[PDB]
Order: sequence, then structure tokens, then C-alpha cells
Amino acid sequence: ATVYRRIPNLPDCDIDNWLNNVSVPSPLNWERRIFSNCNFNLSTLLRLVHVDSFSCNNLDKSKIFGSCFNSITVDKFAIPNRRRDDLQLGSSGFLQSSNYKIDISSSSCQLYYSLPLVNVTINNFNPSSWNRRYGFGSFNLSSYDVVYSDHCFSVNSDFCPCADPSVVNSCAKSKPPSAICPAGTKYRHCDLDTTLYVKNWCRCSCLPDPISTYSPNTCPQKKVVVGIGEHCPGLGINEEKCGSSCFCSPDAFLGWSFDSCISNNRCNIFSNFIFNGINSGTTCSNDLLYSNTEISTVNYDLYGITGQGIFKEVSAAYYNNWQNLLYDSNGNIIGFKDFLTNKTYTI
Amino acid sequence: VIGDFNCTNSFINDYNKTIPRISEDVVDVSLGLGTYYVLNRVYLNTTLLFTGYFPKSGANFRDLALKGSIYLSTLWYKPPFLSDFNNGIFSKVKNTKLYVNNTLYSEFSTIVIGSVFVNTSYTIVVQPHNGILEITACQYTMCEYPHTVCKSKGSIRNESWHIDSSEPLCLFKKNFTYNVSADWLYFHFYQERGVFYAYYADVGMPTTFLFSLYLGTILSHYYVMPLTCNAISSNTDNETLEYWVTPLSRRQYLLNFDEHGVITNAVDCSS
Amino acid sequence: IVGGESALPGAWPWQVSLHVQNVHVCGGSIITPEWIVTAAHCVEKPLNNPWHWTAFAGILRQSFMFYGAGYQVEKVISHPNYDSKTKNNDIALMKLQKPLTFNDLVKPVCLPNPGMMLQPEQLCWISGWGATEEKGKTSEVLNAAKVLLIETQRCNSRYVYDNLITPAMICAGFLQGNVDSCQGDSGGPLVTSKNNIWWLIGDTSWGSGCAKAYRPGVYGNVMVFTDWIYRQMRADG
Amino acid sequence: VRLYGPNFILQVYSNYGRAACRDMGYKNNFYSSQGISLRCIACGVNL
Ligand SMILES: *[C@@H]1O[C@H](CO)[C@@H](O[C@@H]2O[C@H](CO)[C@@H](O[C@@H]3O[C@H](CO)[C@@H](O)[C@H](O[C@H]4O[C@H](CO)[C@@H](O)[C@H](O)[C@@H]4O)[C@@H]3O)[C@H](O)[C@H]2NC(C)=O)[C@H](O)[C@H]1NC(C)=O
Ligand SMILES: *[C@@H]1O[C@H](CO)[C@@H](O[C@@H]2O[C@H](CO)[C@@H](O[C@@H]3O[C@H](CO)[C@@H](O)[C@H](O)[C@@H]3O)[C@H](O)[C@H]2NC(C)=O)[C@H](O)[C@H]1NC(C)=O
Ligand SMILES: *[C@@H]1O[C@H](CO)[C@@H](O[C@@H]2O[C@H](CO)[C@@H](O[C@@H]3O[C@H](CO)[C@@H](O)[C@H](O)[C@@H]3O)[C@H](O)[C@H]2NC(C)=O)[C@H](O)[C@H]1NC(C)=O
Ligand SMILES: *[C@@H]1O[C@H](CO)[C@@H](O[C@@H]2O[C@H](CO)[C@@H](O)[C@H](O)[C@H]2NC(C)=O)[C@H](O)[C@H]1NC(C)=O
Ligand SMILES: *[C@@H]1O[C@H](CO)[C@@H](O[C@@H]2O[C@H](CO)[C@@H](O)[C@H](O)[C@H]2NC(C)=O)[C@H](O)[C@H]1NC(C)=O
Ligand SMILES: *[C@@H]1O[C@H](CO)[C@@H](O[C@@H]2O[C@H](CO)[C@@H](O)[C@H](O)[C@H]2NC(C)=O)[C@H](O)[C@H]1NC(C)=O
Ligand SMILES: *[C@@H]1O[C@H](CO)[C@@H](O[C@@H]2O[C@H](CO)[C@@H](O)[C@H](O)[C@H]2NC(C)=O)[C@H](O)[C@H]1NC(C)=O
Ligand SMILES: *[C@@H]1O[C@H](CO)[C@@H](O[C@@H]2O[C@H](CO)[C@@H](O)[C@H](O)[C@H]2NC(C)=O)[C@H](O)[C@H]1NC(C)=O
Ligand SMILES: CO[C@]1(C(=O)O)C[C@H](O)[C@@H](NC(C)=O)[C@H]([C@H](O)[C@H](O)COC(C)=O)O1
Ligand SMILES: *[C@@H]1O[C@H](CO)[C@@H](O)[C@H](O)[C@H]1NC(C)=O
Ligand SMILES: *[C@@H]1O[C@H](CO)[C@@H](O)[C@H](O)[C@H]1NC(C)=O
Ligand SMILES: *[C@@H]1O[C@H](CO)[C@@H](O)[C@H](O)[C@H]1NC(C)=O
Ligand SMILES: *[C@@H]1O[C@H](CO)[C@@H](O)[C@H](O)[C@H]1NC(C)=O
Ligand SMILES: *[C@@H]1O[C@H](CO)[C@@H](O)[C@H](O)[C@H]1NC(C)=O
Repeated sequence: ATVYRRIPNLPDCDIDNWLNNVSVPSPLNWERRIFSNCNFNLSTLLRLVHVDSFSCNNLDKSKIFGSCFNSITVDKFAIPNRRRDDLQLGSSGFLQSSNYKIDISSSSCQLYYSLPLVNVTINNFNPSSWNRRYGFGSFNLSSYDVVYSDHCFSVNSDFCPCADPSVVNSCAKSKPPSAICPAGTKYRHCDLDTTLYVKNWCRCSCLPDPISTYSPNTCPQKKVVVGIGEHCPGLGINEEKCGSSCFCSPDAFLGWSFDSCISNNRCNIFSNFIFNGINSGTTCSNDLLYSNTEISTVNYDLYGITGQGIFKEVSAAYYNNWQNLLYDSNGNIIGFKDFLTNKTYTI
Repeated sequence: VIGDFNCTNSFINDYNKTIPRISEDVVDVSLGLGTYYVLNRVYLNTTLLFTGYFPKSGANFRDLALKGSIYLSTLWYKPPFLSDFNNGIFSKVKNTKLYVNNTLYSEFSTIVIGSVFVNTSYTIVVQPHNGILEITACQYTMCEYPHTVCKSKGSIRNESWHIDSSEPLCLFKKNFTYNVSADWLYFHFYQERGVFYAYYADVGMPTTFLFSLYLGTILSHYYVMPLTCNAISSNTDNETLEYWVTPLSRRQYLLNFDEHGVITNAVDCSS
Repeated sequence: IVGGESALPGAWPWQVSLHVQNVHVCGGSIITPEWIVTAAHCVEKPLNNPWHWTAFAGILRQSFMFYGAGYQVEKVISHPNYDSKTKNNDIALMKLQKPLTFNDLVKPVCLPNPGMMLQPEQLCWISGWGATEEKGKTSEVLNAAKVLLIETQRCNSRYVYDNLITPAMICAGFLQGNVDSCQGDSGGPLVTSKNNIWWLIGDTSWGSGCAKAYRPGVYGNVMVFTDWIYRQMRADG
Repeated sequence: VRLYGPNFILQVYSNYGRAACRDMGYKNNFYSSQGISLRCIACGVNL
């Protein structure tokens, strides 16, 4: 019995357009987009997206309808079929330790949805800086496959998976390959030593591999755990297969695996909604004010004008693009135009 | 001196010979020029006695358009260019048409309305983009010396009027379209009881309602930032920038509406 | 000893320092008050004539006597199947001309009996008078440290020793380093705790530096030579 | 002849006291015995 029509001052958020995008990032990428100064409708969002599960943490779904927030950030990535259980709220799995960490001390909501396998592509890009500096290309995997990391490493700016070839010349047992390292980085630490009768025996660091090494304190590649809102700094490099410029072989990168994401001929994608600031800002919901939106030919709030009256379906052509109310010389209202249905009524 | 951010000090000097000009035309509301339609109301075959904010009949305009090539003067950001927004202004804007490979471009200056022009308060900016008007009311971090750069023929400087790494908090954001082949544009801006109103028109006629916004504060100052263009002078093509402004006052007018709700003539109750 | 601490005058009475020309060279351990166990690489052909040998006991800080207050070694018996190239079967025995009556701070350690069933990563202790950080001087005080025992399969890896650990030798220490024995800690007691009694299981033979990664310590396995010691002690009488 | 296990157990391939340890190694200083044990010499002292 309440007719409430008003023109919005802010545009729509259009979250479904970014969620249903044809490019789906891997858990190593987990692209992020921040939504602010816009209006959203949770019912339409859940209807236009094929929802499988939706739960929230430190926040209830009842208070979402009709609340205003400062900004909303959304993170999305595809889910491997193997590590789907690692996405729970609190778990020491490979995903939450190497790819994406879910914060428990914030008001967040987790969403599991699916996307048709047609015209969808998966982007497997390594965001590591020092990995691509020494000759890392692409994973070269089949379609509908996502890449995840189980061991992530971090190094300083002074790092080079390469030894000085002048020193390696005097080696006979376990002679590592060497090449020319770019300026500003120290070479791989190798030393010449004799055990009992072997004169030329050269010992180096990071043996056999940085994942399973005997001396973690002497290898510059050190294991690290990703934090809140951080990617993996880089993957481990087998220094025995690297090395002109120091170019490591593509088979010398360890600490990554892959698995498909096809379930019931559909691809599963994880989404995390983080709400920054409640009861403030201009990012509000339109669920409460757009409940019915149907005028039966009654209290009305039409563009700020309040009152009561009746309506009728008439043909009016005197309304311009900016005009919505009809007034007489006495100052009363005797008609209006509906900007939702393009129909004019008489009061 | 509008803002408080040090953004650029490449070419800043102290010019001495920039004085606004006074137009030879006056305000004539007989045919309807200088009046605005109601917010969203339609009147058919009526004669309305409306008490609103209208300019005085017979008042002269003043040009606040600034165009610079390389150097920017500090006196351009001080009064009388930084005028007071007491009740409102009625602006007469000229549409400068430039030709690049036999196509038309529309360029004219932009205006900023605010109180202190700091990121703790809201400011209103109206900037055109080749036929599209962009109106935003956000907490912009305005610079000390803002300016606009020509996009049709380029410029030596870069556009710098606000510096914000993230998107500030906005209360209004919407785009409007106007006619590119127009010659003159007219705007109406005023405020009362904390509500800001805006009107616009691309032809010679009463103005068209744009929007309304409740701020709660009082807007005190408005400024028209300079525009840096490569070739607008008496050297390459005889084109100029004009932005005429006249004060607004709470007056009483009489409006006559025809059968189709179009304003025919208007009479100011005070001759 | 690197990474250890100076041992207080507690109860570890199985370390004997051998002095030739009035300077400390190699250590040792006592099992009975007539015999001392030590390495054979320090008793080579130039070190013959056991008359030029003396032994000290109950002395932590290495300044308590000079050309006196010591025990003269009568005869020295070395392992016959000793090779100086690969350092295999590096164990020597020395007999004292004095009965060496037991008193405070004097008590031997029992030989390990066959069938101890030791854990792979067992806990052990080392002691001696060696350097402090690297290629230093002789430690004046007696220091000790705690080490772990590593398996032979992992010690014979291509990146550690490349199949140079014979069944007569065992590896002990840390693969990360910072805890090892340097030059001067010859002989040395490598003891462990089991059944409330200490057992001697190692004997410092050689190594590649000290406190370095991928270079653990090599100790002689007295389990194989337990029968030879008994045979020599039986043939002595 | 031999000895097996952490505890002292007299075995050969499967009373006398000092005489037992006599022709088995240490020819003197017999410490004590037990039941199930030959303890030739004393060991295991720590502070
Ligand atoms: C909201 O507005 C306020 C007020 O303008 C604004 O605070 C300002 O932030 C800027 C940027 O941090 C400050 O500028 C700095 O001022 C110090 C002196 O106090 C200078 O030393 C700084 O220079 C360093 O940084 C330069 C790069 O910007 C380097 O080139 C230079 O070599 C120096 O390393 C810098 O200029 C300014 O002082 C404050 N203002 C006040 C009053 O404190 C605030 O940031 C705005 N908020 C947002 C979200 O934009
Ligand atoms: C406003 O900001 C600009 C930077 O955007 C400040 O300009 C900077 O001023 C410093 C001090 O004069 C300059 O350092 C000097 O650089 C020259 C070489 O260019 C060197 O010879 C001097 O010894 C000194 O190190 C700095 O380069 C300059 N930067 C730029 C890009 O102009 C300016 O001072 C600020 N003004 C204020 C305080 O409002
Ligand atoms: C009103 O119309 C104007 C002009 O068409 C719109 O401005 C345009 O806004 C988009 C969206 O931000 C800009 O795209 C972005 O450009 C930046 C570089 O400035 C780039 O880094 C981003 O990745 C993105 O591509 C676009 O440049 C901008 N155009 C101009 C001329 O400024 C404006 O968004 C419209 N307003 C509304 C409410 O739609
Ligand atoms: C769908 O994904 C593509 C690929 O990431 C997006 O295209 C990128 O958009 C960003 C946003 O400005 C640009 O910075 C990149 O340069 C674009 N890359 C390419 C290859 O075009 C696209 O915007 C996404 N669609 C939506 C609706 O978000
Ligand atoms: C905005 O959100 C409201 C809240 O759900 C939507 O109202 C529902 O709309 C669906 C159909 O779209 C109806 O089946 C429900 O009965 C409505 N809810 C109530 C309480 O009546 C509204 O449709 C949304 N607006 C848009 C444009 O989608
Ligand atoms: C109500 O009528 C207006 C004007 O007739 C419609 O706006 C037009 O919509 C079409 C379709 O998208 C556009 O091509 C035109 O450019 C629009 N014109 C203007 C002036 O905006 C509007 O879509 C109608 N509303 C409904 C719900 O049908
Ligand atoms: C924008 O303004 C131009 C200039 O008046 C309009 O062009 C006129 O259009 C009318 C109607 O077709 C013609 O009779 C005139 O001859 C045109 N004048 C010129 C100079 O071309 C144009 O129609 C306007 N835009 C719109 C959308 O109406
Ligand atoms: C703008 O108009 C002025 C005035 O007509 C032009 O100045 C004349 O230019 C012609 C061509 O060079 C000269 O022959 C005249 O002597 C100039 N008159 C004066 C009074 O100086 C000027 O050229 C025009 N601008 C452009 C770009 O052509
Ligand atoms: C034709 O001259 C322009 C131009 O080159 O386009 C136009 C105009 O004469 C003038 N602009 C203003 C706002 O006064 C401006 C200034 O008079 C001069 O350019 C000097 O400006 C400064 C800051 O020294 O020059
Ligand atoms: C992509 O696939 C979806 C799912 O069927 C379909 O709705 C959409 O039209 C397709 N787009 C193109 C360009 O083929
Ligand atoms: C990718 O892998 C396939 C299958 O082994 C191979 O045929 C192809 O050459 C590879 N491409 C690249 C760029 O490595
Ligand atoms: C600007 O004009 C004023 C007043 O005529 C004068 O005092 C001042 O010196 C002038 N400045 C310059 C730079 O010429
Ligand atoms: C104008 O056209 C010419 C010839 O096609 C071309 O070389 C020039 O780049 C064009 N200018 C612009 C601004 O596109
Ligand atoms: C505009 O930006 C470009 C790109 O960094 C720069 O090279 C140029 O100097 C800038 N111009 C001015 C006037 O700051």
C-alpha cells in the first residue's frame, strides 16, 4: 500500500559481469576488484549466478539487506577438485599456505558458484618477479586445468642461481654448471675442499633441492607462508639445472601441481566478499526499497512528494525526459510518470 | 591556492595583465532566456507566479575563462577569479569547436564548486568529455594549481586537478549528454536549506533540470580552472574561450505556459 | 668442539690426554685401569717407542704438571689391518705401567656389548681439547657438546661423502653444522645414555673441517673391534 | 664367552663369579653379579 519511487544518485555495481567473466584466474593469481560508490541487489546477484553454497563469517546474511558499506572487495579463483577441502575457515592446506590466505578476523562471506564450460578460459600466469627474470615462460597445460603451489619460496634482491665459472674450472666431482650472472647479484656459493684424497671436490649450497634440503640455513631460497592479501613471491628453482646469460631450464622449477576443475560438465570457482565498514559509506543495498514495486490501478512517496490518492491508466504525452510529476496552478499534484514501466497515472 | 597539495611546480610565474572583461549584452527574460523549468513538474495552459532564484534584468556578465600555453600565474587562482558563492550563478558558456582531419571536437572550461577544497569536505565538479558532461560530488583532494588539458590537439602539460590513489567517497555520480554542434550553453546553479540544484541547456531556451543533492553544509566559493591547449590563439586559428557569469538573487517572476507546457514569455515583477 | 660449553668438574672420568714432548696431541678413553683406547693415526711410525708418552687424568684445565705427575705408557698396540689411505680400522691401545688405582673423578666406561639395538637418531655426547671456531689453538679448559647419530645410508650420499663410510665407521653430528670437532680432538669419548649406564660407541678418526654444512663427523665403530680388544687383553697376560 | 643385550647376560652361541670373568677378558677386579648376570667392572657414573 506504499508506492516508493526515487531516482538513484549512484550507478550499479555490476558484480555479476565480473563474476561471469570469460577469463578465470588460477589460485596463484586470484585477481581482485574493489567496488565502491554504487548500488547492489543481493537477490539479483544470487539469481544471475549459479550458486552452490553461500555462507558468511563474523556477519549474518540478515543484516546485509538494507545496510550501507564503504567499499566491497571481491577475490575470485578456480577450485581444483583435489584441494577443495583446503578452503575451509582455518586449515593448514596447500592453498591457504601458498596461494591465498582467508582472514578469520573480518566480516566476510564465502561463495561457491559454477560457470558453463563453453567460451571460458583459465589464465595460468606466474606473478613472480625473480622467476621470470631468469627465464620462466608458461606452464603449457591442457584446457580446463588450474595451477596451485604447495611450497613457496622468497629470496632477496641479491640472488642469482648461477656460479662464477672462473672458480668452477677447478672441480672434478659434482661440478655444477655456471654462466654469467647479471650485475648487482652475488654468485652461487661454492667452495673447493678435500676430504681424504680427492683434491678437486667442489661443494655448493641448496642440495639436493630447496624443497628437501639438508641445510636450510645455508641456502638463500627460504620457505615462507603467504599472508593476508599476498601472492606467492616465487617457486623453488633447482640450481643444478640452471646455466651467456644464466637461463634456467623450464624443467628446473619445483613446487607446483595441477588438477582439473570440471564437475558435472561445469567449472567451480571460489569467491570471497570482504565488507570494509558497516553502517557508513554510500555503497548500500536496494533489497528493502525495491520489495514490491507495483502500482495497482494508497500512501505514495513519489520523488519526495508524500500523500495519498488513487491512480488510473491514461495516455499522457506531455512528459519530457526530465519531467516526472504533473502539477496544476493551485500547487497540487494531479499526475505522475513511472520511470520503471514508462506508464503515466492520474491522481 | 584552491587546494593544499604540492603536485607540480614546473612553470609557475606571476603575471600582471589578466583582467576580466565585462560583456556588452544584458539580461533579457522577455523571451524566456535566464529562466528555468521546475524540478520535475509540468504545467499546461497556466500563468505561474514563482518565487525563485533568478538573475536581475539588465545586469552585465563577466568573463572568467583562462587559457594558458606553458606558464601558469599564481594570480589566476586568487580573487577576483576565486569568487564567492552566495546564492547562485547563471553561466553563459561558449562551445569552442576545433577541427582535426575534418571532424568536430567540443571543448570548454570546467567549474569547481566547494567550501575549502580539502578531502574532508565534498566538492562539485562539472567536466565535459567531447559531448558528455561528467558531474561528480566526491571528497576530492584538490591541488593548489589545477588545470585542464586539451585532448583534441594535446598540450605541453598533463591534466592535474586532483590526486587520489583510491576512489574517494562520492555522494553523486552521473553522466549527461549535450549537442556537439551547439554555439552557446546555459547553466543554473543555486542552493537553499542545504540542498543543491543544477540546471543546463544547449539551446536558447529555459534551462533543464539536472539533479538535486542534499549536503547539509553551505557552499561558499566557486572557481573556473584554466585550460591548457596547444593551439588556441591568434596564431593558428582565431578561436577564443568565453565563460560569462552573473549573480543570482531570490526574485519573483511570472511564467506563461502554452498548451504543450512550453514557456512562451516571462516577466520580472521588478522592472 | 664448536657450539658446546665448558664442562664443569662433574663426573666424566673417561678422558685421558696423551702428551709427547710435553705438549697435548691426542686424547683417549679408559676402559680398565691397565689400558687406554685411542686412535691409530696419531701413533704412526714416527710416534713409535712408547717410552716417549705420558698420560694425565682428572685434569680439566690443561696446566697442572710438566715432566712429572704423569703415567708412562709401557706398550702401544695398534690394529694390524690399518690403512692410512682410506683410514679404515683406526683404533690403537696403550698399556700403562701403573695400576691406576680408582679414586674420585676416576672411573672407566664399559665397552658396548653386542646387541645394543641403538636408535637411528640417537643422542650422544662428545668431549675433547680442540679448537674453538676454526683452525685455532688447543682449548685450555675441557668443553663438550651434544650430537646426534646419522645413518650410514644417508651418510654415503653423493652429496655428503659418496660411498666413503666403511662398515667399521659411523657418522655422527648435524648436517646443518655449527656442532662438530676440529683438529686436536683425536680419540675422544663418544658416549650415549641407555639403561642408566654410559656406553662408548665412537672414536674420532677424521673429518672435513668442523662446523660446516654437509660435512659431519666420522667416528670409529668399536662394536666391530670389541673382540680384538678382548683378544689383545687376553694375550697380554 | 660373549655378552648380549643392555643387561648383562652370559651367552656363548645361544657360581664361578670372578673365575668366570677371569678367562673371559678382565682377569681381576670382579664387581658383583645378579640373577635372570656377570658384572666384571663398574661403569656408568655421572654427576
Ligand atoms: C588528505 O589531505 C591531506 C592534506 O593535504 C593529505 O595529507 C598530506 O599528505 C601528503 C602526502 O603524504 C603530505 O606531503 C608530504 O609532506 C611532507 C612534509 O610534511 C614532505 O616531506 C613529503 O615529501 C616526501 O614525499 C615526496 C613525495 O610526495 C618526495 O618527493 C619527497 O622527496 C619527500 O620524500 C610530502 O610532500 C602532506 O604534508 C600532508 N598534509 C598535511 C597537512 O599533513 C592526505 O594525504 C590526504 N589523504 C588522502 C587519502 O589523500
Ligand atoms: C613540491 O614537489 C616537488 C616534487 O614534485 C619538489 O621539487 C623538488 O625539490 C627538491 C629540492 O629543491 C629537488 O631536489 C634537488 O634536485 C636537484 C636536481 O634536480 C639537486 O641538484 C638539488 O641538490 C636537490 O637535490 C627535487 O629534484 C625537486 N623535484 C622535482 C621533480 O622538481 C618541490 O620542492 C616541492 N615544493 C614545495 C616544498 O612545495
Ligand atoms: C562518463 O563518461 C566518461 C567519458 O566517457 C567516463 O570516463 C571514463 O571512465 C572509464 C572508467 O574508469 C575510464 O577507463 C579507465 O581509464 C584509465 C585511464 O584513465 C585506465 O587506467 C583504466 O583501466 C580504465 O580503462 C576512461 O578512461 C574514462 N574516460 C575519460 C575520457 O576520462 C566516465 O566513467 C563516465 N561516467 C560514468 C558514471 O559512467
Ligand atoms: C574480464 O577479464 C579480462 C582479462 O583480465 C579483463 O580485461 C582486462 O581489464 C583490465 C581492467 O582495466 C585491464 O587493465 C586489462 O588491460 C584488461 N586485459 C585485457 C587482456 O583486455 C576484462 O576487463 C574483464 N571483464 C570485466 C567485465 O571485468
Ligand atoms: C532487489 O532485491 C529485492 C529483494 O529480494 C528483490 O525483490 C524480490 O524479487 C524477486 C524477483 O526478482 C521476487 O521473487 C521476490 O518475491 C522479491 N522479494 C520480495 C520480498 O518481494 C528485487 O526483485 C530486486 N530488484 C531487482 C531489479 O532484481
Ligand atoms: C522509456 O522510454 C525511454 C524513451 O522512449 C526509453 O529510453 C530509450 O531506450 C532505448 C532502448 O535502450 C534507447 O535506444 C534510447 O536511446 C533511449 N532513449 C532515451 C531518451 O533515453 C526507455 O528505455 C523506456 N523504458 C522502458 C522500461 O522501456
Ligand atoms: C545540434 O545543433 C545543430 C546546429 O543547429 C543542429 O543542426 C541543425 O539541424 C536542423 C534539423 O535537421 C537543421 O534544420 C539545421 O540546418 C541544422 N543546422 C546546422 C548548422 O547543421 C543539430 O540538429 C543539433 N542536434 C540535434 C540532435 O538536434
Ligand atoms: C585572425 O584575424 C586577424 C584579423 O583579420 C588576422 O590577421 C591578419 O592576417 C592576415 C594574414 O596573415 C594579414 O595579411 C593581415 O595583415 C592581418 N591583420 C592584422 C590586423 O594583423 C589573422 O591572420 C587571423 N588568424 C589566422 C590564424 O589567420
Ligand atoms: C594568446 O595568448 C594566450 C595564448 O598564448 O594562448 C591567450 C591569452 O592572451 C592569455 N591567457 C590569459 C588567461 O590571460 C595568455 C597570456 O597572456 C600569455 O600567454 C602569458 O601567460 C603567462 C602566464 O605568462 O596568452
Ligand atoms: C558463452 O556461453 C554462454 C553459456 O551458454 C552463452 O550464454 C553465451 O551466449 C556465450 N557467448 C558467446 C559469445 O558465445
Ligand atoms: C607443450 O606440450 C606439448 C605436449 O608435450 C608439446 O607438444 C608442445 O611442444 C609444448 N609447447 C611448449 C611451448 O612447450
Ligand atoms: C605588477 O603591477 C603592480 C601595480 O602596477 C606593480 O607594483 C608591480 O611591480 C608589477 N609587477 C611586475 C612584475 O611588473
Ligand atoms: C589525418 O589524416 C592523415 C592522412 O590520412 C594522417 O596521416 C594523419 O595522421 C591524420 N591525423 C589524425 C590526427 O588522425
Ligand atoms: C607528463 O607526463 C609525462 C609522462 O611521465 C612526462 O614525461 C612529462 O614530463 C609530463 N609533463 C609535465 C608538464 O609534467
